[PDB]
Amino acid sequence: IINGEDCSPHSQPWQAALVMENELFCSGVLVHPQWVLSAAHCFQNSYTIGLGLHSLEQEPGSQMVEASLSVRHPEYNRPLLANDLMLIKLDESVSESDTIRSISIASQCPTAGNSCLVSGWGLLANGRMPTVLQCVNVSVVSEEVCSKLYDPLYHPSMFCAGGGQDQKDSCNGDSGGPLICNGYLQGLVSFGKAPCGQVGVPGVYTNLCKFTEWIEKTVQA
Ligand code: NI
Ligand code: NI
Repeated sequence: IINGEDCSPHSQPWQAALVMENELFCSGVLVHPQWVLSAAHCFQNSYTIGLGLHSLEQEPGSQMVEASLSVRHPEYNRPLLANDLMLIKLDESVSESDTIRSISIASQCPTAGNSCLVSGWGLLANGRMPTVLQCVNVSVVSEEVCSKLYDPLYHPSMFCAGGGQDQKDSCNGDSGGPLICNGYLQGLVSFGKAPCGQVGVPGVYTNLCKFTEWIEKTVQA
């Protein structure tokens, strides 16, 4: 996370850490006690998912869960970089707590100007990993602007957020992480232009308002 602050501990109880070989590579979002929503490009053959966390590895009530089952969106990367979402089925349901809670997905598609929140353990402005979960606010960008600077990769499965002079943005490690608007999960950290935090270049997020029916059906199967 670029230019953010240490999260107030367990303020984001839906944050799911995706680790392999004792190393974080992506994040995810708890949308159901046995289901984690993430970016399709965070796909792995098996998952080690950390819940109720703030530091990594340390915190009680925290759970480390196995996951051998995930479902990328059938149209992921068709066209290029589009439909970047997947669902992970936990081996065991999680018992929700105060530090582990689910969030619902926004029905309404994103609104230009809305100040939203994105969280993760991604790189900082200094280029080094944090020890504490990072939060930061970015504002949704109008479609015309989002469509024109990301031509020809712009797709309706995408919406832009951030790109302000405050240089607040998500980066490597934040992938698959949540974009919370108005208490609802509005998007997933998908991609941007390198480097992170460029003025005038908003981050691109998975437009979850377009997959509510796909997500539901996948969970019911
Ligand atoms: Ni704590
Ligand atoms: Ni990524």
